[PDB]
Amino acid sequence: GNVHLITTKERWDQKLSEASRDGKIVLANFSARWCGPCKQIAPYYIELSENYPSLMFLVIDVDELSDFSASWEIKATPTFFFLRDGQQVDKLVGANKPELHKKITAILDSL
Repeated sequence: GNVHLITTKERWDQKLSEASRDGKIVLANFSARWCGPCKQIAPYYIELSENYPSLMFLVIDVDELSDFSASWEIKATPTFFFLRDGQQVDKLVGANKPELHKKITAILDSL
């Protein structure tokens, strides 16, 4: 059960601490419940999370964390950030399955 749903600024702040603790890169999926391209990739994202234990997979519910989201300047859903210690290593706007998988692949070998 490797995708964590973030609903609170405290739970975000906790999970980022854990990943830092363990030298994991955080994949954050800023997405929405009633969002069609977000539903489209949601099972793929769970499947990815099973296959890549050295990434911490988060989903950020943008309807719930609306202020935190404006702060990350979310302009479309889903939006993905790869974060190391909070610094963006990469970013993907949209449910693009191939592209997401390629970014995970690239961040994994090298960083």
